Amino acid sequence: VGACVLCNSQTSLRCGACIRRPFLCCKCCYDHVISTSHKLVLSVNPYVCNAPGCDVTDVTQLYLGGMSYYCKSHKPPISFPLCANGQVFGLYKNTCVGSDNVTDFNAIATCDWTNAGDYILANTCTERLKLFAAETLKATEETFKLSYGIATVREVLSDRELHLSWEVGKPRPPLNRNYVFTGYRVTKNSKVQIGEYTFEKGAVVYRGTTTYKLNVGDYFVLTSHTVMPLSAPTLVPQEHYVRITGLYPTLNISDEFSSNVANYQKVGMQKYSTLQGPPGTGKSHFAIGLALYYPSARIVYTACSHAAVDALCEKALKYLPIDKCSRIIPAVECFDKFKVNSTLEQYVFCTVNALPETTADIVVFDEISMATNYDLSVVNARLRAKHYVYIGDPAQLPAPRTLLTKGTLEPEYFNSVCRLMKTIGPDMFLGTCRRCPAEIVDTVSALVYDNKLKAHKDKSAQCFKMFYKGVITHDVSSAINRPQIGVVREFLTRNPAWRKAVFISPYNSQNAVASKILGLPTQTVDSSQGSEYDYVIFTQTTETAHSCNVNRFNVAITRAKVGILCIMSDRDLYDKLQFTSLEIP
Amino acid sequence: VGACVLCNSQTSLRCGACIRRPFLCCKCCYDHVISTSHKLVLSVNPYVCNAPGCDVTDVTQLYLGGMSYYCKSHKPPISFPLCANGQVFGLYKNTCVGSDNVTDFNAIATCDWTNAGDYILANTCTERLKLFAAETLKATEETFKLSYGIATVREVLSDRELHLSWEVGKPRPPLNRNYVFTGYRVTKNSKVQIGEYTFEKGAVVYRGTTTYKLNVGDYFVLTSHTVMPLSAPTLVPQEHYVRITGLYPTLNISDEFSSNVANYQKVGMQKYSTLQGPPGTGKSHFAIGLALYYPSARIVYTACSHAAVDALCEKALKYLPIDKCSRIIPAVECFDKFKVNSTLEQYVFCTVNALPETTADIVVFDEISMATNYDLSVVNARLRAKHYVYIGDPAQLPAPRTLLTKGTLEPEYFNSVCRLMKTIGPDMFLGTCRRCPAEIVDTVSALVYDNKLKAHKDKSAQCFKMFYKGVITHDVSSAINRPQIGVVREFLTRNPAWRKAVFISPYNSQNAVASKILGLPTQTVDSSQGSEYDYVIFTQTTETAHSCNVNRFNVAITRAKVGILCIMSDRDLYDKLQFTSLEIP
Amino acid sequence: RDAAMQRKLEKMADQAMTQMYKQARSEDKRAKVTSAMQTMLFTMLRKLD
Amino acid sequence: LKYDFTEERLKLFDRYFKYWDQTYHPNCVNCLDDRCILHCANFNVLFSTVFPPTSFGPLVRKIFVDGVPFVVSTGYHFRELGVVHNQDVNLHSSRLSFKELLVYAADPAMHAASGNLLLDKRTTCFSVAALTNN
Ligand SMILES: [Zn+2]
Ligand SMILES: [Zn+2]
Ligand SMILES: [Zn+2]
Ligand SMILES: [Zn+2]
Ligand SMILES: [Zn+2]
Ligand SMILES: [Zn+2]
Ligand SMILES: [Zn+2]
Repeated sequence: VGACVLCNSQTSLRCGACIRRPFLCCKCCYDHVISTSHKLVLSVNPYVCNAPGCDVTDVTQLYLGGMSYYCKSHKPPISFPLCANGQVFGLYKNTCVGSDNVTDFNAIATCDWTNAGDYILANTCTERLKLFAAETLKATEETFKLSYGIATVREVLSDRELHLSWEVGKPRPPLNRNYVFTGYRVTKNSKVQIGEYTFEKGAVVYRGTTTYKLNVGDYFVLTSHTVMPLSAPTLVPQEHYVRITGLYPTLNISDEFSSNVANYQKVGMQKYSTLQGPPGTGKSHFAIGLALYYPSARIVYTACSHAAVDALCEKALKYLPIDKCSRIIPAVECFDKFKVNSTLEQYVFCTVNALPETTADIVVFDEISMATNYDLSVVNARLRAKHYVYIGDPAQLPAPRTLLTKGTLEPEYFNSVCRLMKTIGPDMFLGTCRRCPAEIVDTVSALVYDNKLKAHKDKSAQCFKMFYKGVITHDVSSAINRPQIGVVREFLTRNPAWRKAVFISPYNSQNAVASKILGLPTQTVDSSQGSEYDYVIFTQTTETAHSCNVNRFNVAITRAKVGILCIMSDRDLYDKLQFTSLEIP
Repeated sequence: VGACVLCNSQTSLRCGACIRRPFLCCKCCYDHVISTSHKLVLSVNPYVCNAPGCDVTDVTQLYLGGMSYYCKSHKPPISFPLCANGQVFGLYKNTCVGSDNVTDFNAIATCDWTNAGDYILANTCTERLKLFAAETLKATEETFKLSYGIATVREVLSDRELHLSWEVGKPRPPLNRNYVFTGYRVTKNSKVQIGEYTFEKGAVVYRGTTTYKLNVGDYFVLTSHTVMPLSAPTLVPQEHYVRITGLYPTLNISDEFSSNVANYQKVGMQKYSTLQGPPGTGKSHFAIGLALYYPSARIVYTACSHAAVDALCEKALKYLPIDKCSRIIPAVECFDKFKVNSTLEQYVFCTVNALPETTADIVVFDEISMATNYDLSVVNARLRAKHYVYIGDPAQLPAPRTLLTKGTLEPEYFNSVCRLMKTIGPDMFLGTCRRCPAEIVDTVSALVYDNKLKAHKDKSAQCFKMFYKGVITHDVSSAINRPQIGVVREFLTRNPAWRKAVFISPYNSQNAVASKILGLPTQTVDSSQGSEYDYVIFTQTTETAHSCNVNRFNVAITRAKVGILCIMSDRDLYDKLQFTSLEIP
Repeated sequence: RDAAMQRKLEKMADQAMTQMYKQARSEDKRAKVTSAMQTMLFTMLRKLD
Repeated sequence: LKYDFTEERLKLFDRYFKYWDQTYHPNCVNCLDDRCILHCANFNVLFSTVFPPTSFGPLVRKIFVDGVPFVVSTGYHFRELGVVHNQDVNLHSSRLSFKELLVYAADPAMHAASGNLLLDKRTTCFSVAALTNN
């Protein structure tokens, strides 16, 4: 019993056939039911004909006889049609405003999350409806994930390789770590405690976290959790102050933080401030700066994954005093150089999914791109931070949407903070790219960076591009470009110093074949962030929007800090790329 | 309260005057009551006039008088005809769809199970229809057997011979092994614990299982049981998969099951497979070879009788590891080489009457011809397997249908499994007739076997017929041929090497006359399956539909593996059989 | 009397239907408790003999 | 196992109350009316404090039903009324009705006879058994 989403007037009708069953304002509820397929409503008691052996769930046919709700052929002579006056009977009917236009909510609730237009509707709408849309999409994808078949292993071939069967009548999820499985060990009583695994083609290859011995009969599932109703907004109201609020300015400065402090007063000058963080510009070092720029500030290190907070933890063991740090991990192996489960600490390092409800002097949100509107507002629910920092970039990798099928969702429409970053602009900017040379920074700057990123040291002339055609062959969850696999070895033979470079791949199963041919390590484009290598190579494989659209390639090209190899099979970015083109062997 | 047989809608009306009282829905039961003589229906309460001293039982003559059902002369001033609006009173009146065609169920319900047309209806009607038909048939048969007289032993002659007096007012059952008696030892308190018996003319000769000493006052009856309602259909839905599901293929082969494995691939790949097994082609080996094919997979060895299950147990001792076998017998002497009452066993051997409700990988249902649709569906009721195998043949012996008076039941309509393998055909076949010589195989191949069962070794020329006439003077339940009894001994007089041939007879009482004159053992045509002998002699006796059915005789001719003697009074089949006819003394 | 008495026959039929529904549910509950009690007896006797 | 104590009570009555000229029935099931039941329960109260308290209570018996042995109460042994025997007991029963199931699921015999022993030192009341493990 709460207030309805659109009207915020108190009500007690809950949309039954709707996904998350939102609180429905009475006449507003009538609008929702008449304009959608959601014909079921539940009050403190449900609105279903209580006469035994009935089926009807649509509210309109339900009439009120005495203390119960009745369809037409079930009533006593005395009735009171609930579906009357265009206003379904419900609590607080007169303290009701309704909504003139509900069709936006109607399409949000009737949404299967198929096209990019669904995310456009979710992002373009206001606070409450965007939160509802985020919760519905999360619950709906979580529902489909368990709708796929079970990953049973019936034979044990060798180490890191298994023979797996699948449930009949339900499909098979993809062959990458994009959806990590979670099997439990089946005994005579029940199934318990195997762990989280990733399966890829090998015969299959399982990539477990810890050491394990998997026998026959052990089957793995895509475990689901219960998405809970979010409360706080994604962004707290903006307010520009007149002085440094709540913090005492630093006495002495560090030259490595000279470019940091210049942008730091405006961080504490206002409630929340946005960032323009290019890859390898010291954003983690930027986040560390606030601790040295304010020793008494209680800052909290947050990101989408523990491996991303690990980057903040990576720069914490050096500059941050270990006596004041705490890493929070729920009861997966990661950094634990700090003390665990310590809420009452100065430096707090945790993932957005596990930090308890506290208050923060100033928050640092690492990697805001992959954190959607769900976890955008999750942090504000846990902490009413006195200051807010958004470390990340809309021009950086978002979370992979398993439900988005047609249309490519715009970089600005990832969430609220990334949306304003393309309209009012970012409040900060770090103008030095601490890894990439002139050959990479200059090219990526002219792509989506508004030519705002400038070269650091030199043009190493070690980044090369190639023109080619190729013929693609695809499988269940991959696609391998054979001519590029022929080319990659052909290119590396005539210079033995090129064998120290790692191979990057959009579809990691393509490199799995390449790893058999050459043996160079593997990289996933979607998760290549945080990790960088001096020598690294790439094959474009496909020119589709999945792989080589302008922004999802920007992470892979920026992996190298001296020189990179990538054979453009496309021509959309090959013309724009300011690399060196050589002869095709 | 359940779902009605025709419409599957939940109902509370059971046809009281009907044999088994099936569930019937409102309009459905109304159609049954207005289209049959069944004018008693039982709801949660019986539909009779509850006023004292009343006998009205018809549904249409009773009206709702207060909290009871009253007739025209018993009603209060207020009243309501429960037989109104073309729908009898009963629960879920609104949720009742009725049946467009109800004449089939009316015919099956008012059926007296007298002629062949009743069995045609039973086979041609749908799943629940034929299940109810089988239940009604068994119930009627078991009630009819008890309707016969009591077999009172009043004086004791000698061993294996008695004098039997019978109850007055009801007839006497036949004198063969088709109907099994069960006597009880009468004491001052009650009667109990004599055993199962079979009687034949002597003076009467009694056939007991265990050692016993019968005295005066002990009587025997055709004891019946309580037939439980059935749940599962006769056969599971067909599903042809892609590969052998859930089964691990064999490593190395055995030569005698080489041809058996070729038919095992599809069986392990498809749900259920009907078997066209002519007598003694290796069908028992075929079920055994599956265990050799799949040792890990558990197999259920089930037939209509333990003597037929013995054939599976006959080959289990030599081929199957006994430590993994089990024979299930309830609290009759049979094979007990295994451990009794061991449910969780790798190999389970049992009969349709005692198999517990479990699950298994593949079933072997030996002798599918003998069992009806009753026991056909009972196996799916006990055990739902991943694969199914049905050992037997429609070209074999059906059950002895005692109420079948007019017409002979066709091979197809014996049960559900017997129907489809002359419409879609069998899925595997064994052409290796391991016993019968070239004389018998080619004869029975061109009869019902489509010239598909081929000769094994040679034309032994040891099988003979004789173009004879025969003379029959009959008795209550048999017939004897004096000329043919005089022919066989005369034919044996001067060719004494034929004196090791077991005499066969369709009427087993006829050979009892021969066994007195000659002494050679007896063969029951209806029970000659499973047993076989090198030398066997046979008199055709009668050309009526009881004896010279082309397929009911087909088991007797296949008994011999080297040679047979048959004296043919019949001509319909003698013109076809390619044996040697010799002179008539 | 062609649209008034018939408006009491409906109420009588409905109340009879509800009463027999309730009686059927009572019988079903009886069946479940019978099964539960018999199985509890048969499972607790096996520990003592 | 000895539970009768019918001769001992008469011996005690003959030793201490020899000249109490009113019939004393050791078991009250032989009494003529209510007042005699009072007059004999009064004496049984005194004479039952000498015999051990582990012999009082139900007098169970192993009964075969559907080929299975049960343990069901077939009588009682009070301190104030002597021995009372059941009149309608049917060993070798075939099947149990609902009344039989009720009267067999409420008797403590089947419950206690299949539970672990219990020695409770918190109380002075005579403990019997434990149905559970904790
Ligand atoms: Zn809704
Ligand atoms: Zn509203
Ligand atoms: Zn209703
Ligand atoms: Zn009927
Ligand atoms: Zn029906
Ligand atoms: Zn009457
Ligand atoms: Zn007395």
